[PDB]
Amino acid sequence: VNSFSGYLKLTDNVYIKNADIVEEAKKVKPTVVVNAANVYLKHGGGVAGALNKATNNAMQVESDDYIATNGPLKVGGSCVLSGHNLAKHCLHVVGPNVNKGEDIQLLKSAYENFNQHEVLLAPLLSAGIFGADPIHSLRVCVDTVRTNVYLAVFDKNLYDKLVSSF
Ligand SMILES: O=C(O)C[C@H](NC(=O)c1ccc(NC(=O)NC2CC2)cc1)c1cccc(C(F)F)c1
Repeated sequence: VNSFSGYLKLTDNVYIKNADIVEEAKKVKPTVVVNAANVYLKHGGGVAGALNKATNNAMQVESDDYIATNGPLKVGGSCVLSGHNLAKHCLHVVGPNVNKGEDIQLLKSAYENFNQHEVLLAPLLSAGIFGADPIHSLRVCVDTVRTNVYLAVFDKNLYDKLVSSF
Protein backbone atom coordinates (compact mmCIF):
# COMPACT_ATOMS: atom_id res chain seq x y z
CA VAL A 1 0.00 0.00 0.00
CA ASN A 2 1.47 3.35 -1.08
CA SER A 3 0.38 6.47 0.93
CA PHE A 4 -1.32 8.50 -1.88
CA SER A 5 -3.84 11.04 -0.68
CA GLY A 6 -6.22 13.52 -2.21
CA TYR A 7 -6.53 11.89 -5.64
CA LEU A 8 -9.81 11.99 -7.62
CA LYS A 9 -11.04 8.65 -9.04
CA LEU A 10 -11.45 8.72 -12.89
CA THR A 11 -11.89 4.99 -13.60
CA ASP A 12 -11.52 1.62 -11.84
CA ASN A 13 -7.68 1.95 -11.87
CA VAL A 14 -6.82 5.61 -12.82
CA TYR A 15 -6.60 8.43 -10.27
CA ILE A 16 -5.62 12.07 -10.75
CA LYS A 17 -4.42 15.06 -8.71
CA ASN A 18 -3.14 18.64 -9.30
CA ALA A 19 0.39 18.25 -7.91
CA ASP A 20 4.04 18.33 -8.92
CA ILE A 21 5.19 14.69 -9.34
CA VAL A 22 8.53 15.62 -7.68
CA GLU A 23 6.74 16.76 -4.50
CA GLU A 24 4.41 13.77 -4.58
CA ALA A 25 7.41 11.39 -4.85
CA LYS A 26 9.26 13.11 -1.97
CA LYS A 27 6.24 12.81 0.29
CA VAL A 28 4.84 9.40 -0.67
CA LYS A 29 8.13 7.57 -1.51
CA PRO A 30 6.17 5.15 -3.80
CA THR A 31 7.29 1.74 -5.00
CA VAL A 32 7.55 3.14 -8.55
CA VAL A 33 7.83 6.69 -9.90
CA VAL A 34 7.61 7.10 -13.70
CA ASN A 35 10.05 9.47 -15.37
CA ALA A 36 9.18 11.13 -18.72
CA ALA A 37 12.52 10.14 -20.25
CA ASN A 38 14.14 10.53 -23.68
CA VAL A 39 16.03 7.64 -25.37
CA TYR A 40 19.41 8.93 -24.14
CA LEU A 41 18.27 9.30 -20.49
CA LYS A 42 19.46 12.95 -20.62
CA HIS A 43 17.41 14.49 -17.81
CA GLY A 44 17.64 18.19 -18.65
CA GLY A 45 14.20 19.69 -18.32
CA GLY A 46 10.53 19.04 -17.67
CA VAL A 47 9.68 16.12 -15.37
CA ALA A 48 13.07 14.44 -16.01
CA GLY A 49 15.10 17.53 -15.11
CA ALA A 50 13.02 18.12 -11.99
CA LEU A 51 13.25 14.50 -10.73
CA ASN A 52 16.99 14.41 -11.43
CA LYS A 53 17.60 17.68 -9.51
CA ALA A 54 15.70 16.25 -6.52
CA THR A 55 18.17 13.31 -6.50
CA ASN A 56 21.17 15.73 -6.42
CA ASN A 57 22.13 14.42 -9.94
CA ALA A 58 22.42 10.77 -8.76
CA MET A 59 19.71 9.77 -11.28
CA GLN A 60 21.83 11.24 -14.16
CA VAL A 61 25.06 9.48 -12.96
CA GLU A 62 23.22 6.11 -12.83
CA SER A 63 21.55 6.79 -16.19
CA ASP A 64 24.87 7.58 -17.93
CA ASP A 65 26.34 4.25 -16.66
CA TYR A 66 23.20 2.46 -17.99
CA ILE A 67 23.51 4.05 -21.48
CA ALA A 68 27.29 3.39 -21.60
CA THR A 69 26.51 -0.35 -21.04
CA ASN A 70 23.24 -0.82 -22.98
CA GLY A 71 22.90 1.99 -25.53
CA PRO A 72 19.74 4.07 -25.93
CA LEU A 73 16.18 3.03 -25.26
CA LYS A 74 13.57 2.80 -28.05
CA VAL A 75 10.78 5.44 -28.35
CA GLY A 76 7.88 3.61 -26.63
CA GLY A 77 10.29 1.64 -24.39
CA SER A 78 11.42 1.73 -20.79
CA CYS A 79 13.99 0.66 -18.24
CA VAL A 80 13.84 0.17 -14.45
CA LEU A 81 16.53 1.97 -12.43
CA SER A 82 16.85 3.10 -8.76
CA GLY A 83 14.33 5.60 -7.36
CA HIS A 84 17.10 7.08 -5.13
CA ASN A 85 15.50 9.27 -2.39
CA LEU A 86 12.18 9.54 -4.32
CA ALA A 87 10.90 5.96 -4.66
CA LYS A 88 12.09 2.33 -4.52
CA HIS A 89 12.36 2.26 -8.34
CA CYS A 90 12.18 4.73 -11.23
CA LEU A 91 10.54 3.41 -14.42
CA HIS A 92 12.08 5.60 -17.21
CA VAL A 93 9.48 5.61 -20.01
CA VAL A 94 9.99 7.21 -23.43
CA GLY A 95 6.84 8.69 -24.92
CA PRO A 96 7.03 10.13 -28.48
CA ASN A 97 8.23 13.73 -28.78
CA VAL A 98 5.93 15.25 -31.43
CA ASN A 99 8.20 18.37 -31.57
CA LYS A 100 10.87 15.99 -33.07
CA GLY A 101 8.31 14.36 -35.49
CA GLU A 102 8.02 11.07 -33.50
CA ASP A 103 4.93 8.95 -34.19
CA ILE A 104 2.04 9.64 -31.72
CA GLN A 105 0.97 5.94 -32.14
CA LEU A 106 3.99 5.08 -29.97
CA LEU A 107 2.19 6.68 -26.99
CA LYS A 108 0.10 3.51 -26.52
CA SER A 109 3.34 1.37 -26.51
CA ALA A 110 4.80 3.76 -23.92
CA TYR A 111 1.83 3.33 -21.56
CA GLU A 112 1.94 -0.48 -21.98
CA ASN A 113 5.15 -0.41 -19.88
CA PHE A 114 3.03 0.58 -16.87
CA ASN A 115 1.29 -2.83 -16.93
CA GLN A 116 4.43 -4.52 -15.61
CA HIS A 117 3.97 -2.77 -12.19
CA GLU A 118 1.03 -3.09 -9.79
CA VAL A 119 0.95 0.58 -8.77
CA LEU A 120 2.75 3.68 -10.07
CA LEU A 121 3.05 7.46 -9.52
CA ALA A 122 3.21 8.96 -13.04
CA PRO A 123 3.07 12.08 -15.20
CA LEU A 124 0.99 12.37 -18.42
CA LEU A 125 3.28 10.95 -21.09
CA SER A 126 4.23 13.02 -24.16
CA ALA A 127 2.62 16.16 -22.59
CA GLY A 128 4.54 19.37 -21.72
CA ILE A 129 7.78 19.78 -23.65
CA PHE A 130 7.11 16.54 -25.61
CA GLY A 131 4.41 18.45 -27.57
CA ALA A 132 1.41 16.05 -27.61
CA ASP A 133 -2.22 16.88 -26.69
CA PRO A 134 -2.64 16.13 -22.94
CA ILE A 135 -6.36 15.28 -23.37
CA HIS A 136 -5.30 12.57 -25.84
CA SER A 137 -2.54 11.38 -23.46
CA LEU A 138 -5.09 10.84 -20.61
CA ARG A 139 -7.43 8.92 -23.02
CA VAL A 140 -4.60 6.61 -24.14
CA CYS A 141 -3.64 6.08 -20.45
CA VAL A 142 -7.18 5.08 -19.41
CA ASP A 143 -7.61 2.81 -22.47
CA THR A 144 -4.18 1.09 -22.10
CA VAL A 145 -3.10 0.84 -18.44
CA ARG A 146 -4.80 -1.95 -16.35
CA THR A 147 -2.66 -1.54 -13.18
CA ASN A 148 -3.20 1.24 -10.57
CA VAL A 149 -1.91 4.59 -11.81
CA TYR A 150 -1.78 7.85 -9.79
CA LEU A 151 -1.40 10.78 -12.23
CA ALA A 152 0.18 13.99 -10.96
CA VAL A 153 -0.75 16.95 -13.24
CA PHE A 154 1.33 20.05 -12.55
CA ASP A 155 -0.79 22.71 -14.33
CA LYS A 156 -4.10 23.57 -12.50
CA ASN A 157 -5.86 24.85 -15.61
CA LEU A 158 -4.96 21.60 -17.47
CA TYR A 159 -6.07 19.49 -14.44
CA ASP A 160 -9.48 21.23 -14.44
CA LYS A 161 -9.82 20.81 -18.23
CA LEU A 162 -8.87 17.07 -18.02
CA VAL A 163 -11.46 16.30 -15.32
CA SER A 164 -14.25 18.43 -16.86
CA SER A 165 -13.89 17.01 -20.37
CA PHE A 166 -13.33 13.34 -19.37
O1 LIG B 1 1.53 17.96 -15.68
C1 LIG B 1 1.04 18.61 -16.54
O2 LIG B 1 0.30 19.66 -16.32
C2 LIG B 1 1.41 18.41 -17.98
C3 LIG B 1 2.71 19.16 -18.29
N1 LIG B 1 3.67 18.88 -17.21
C4 LIG B 1 4.97 19.17 -17.34
O3 LIG B 1 5.44 19.56 -18.41
C5 LIG B 1 5.83 19.06 -16.13
C6 LIG B 1 7.09 19.66 -16.14
C7 LIG B 1 7.83 19.77 -14.97
C8 LIG B 1 7.33 19.28 -13.77
N2 LIG B 1 7.98 19.50 -12.52
C9 LIG B 1 8.76 20.60 -12.20
O4 LIG B 1 9.28 21.31 -13.06
N3 LIG B 1 9.06 20.71 -10.89
C10 LIG B 1 9.74 21.91 -10.39
C11 LIG B 1 10.39 21.86 -9.06
C12 LIG B 1 11.21 21.93 -10.30
C13 LIG B 1 6.10 18.62 -13.77
C14 LIG B 1 5.37 18.52 -14.93
C15 LIG B 1 2.44 20.64 -18.52
C16 LIG B 1 2.83 21.60 -17.58
C17 LIG B 1 2.58 22.95 -17.81
C18 LIG B 1 1.91 23.35 -18.95
C19 LIG B 1 1.48 22.42 -19.88
C20 LIG B 1 0.74 22.96 -21.08
F1 LIG B 1 1.50 22.89 -22.14
F2 LIG B 1 -0.32 22.15 -21.40
C21 LIG B 1 1.78 21.07 -19.67
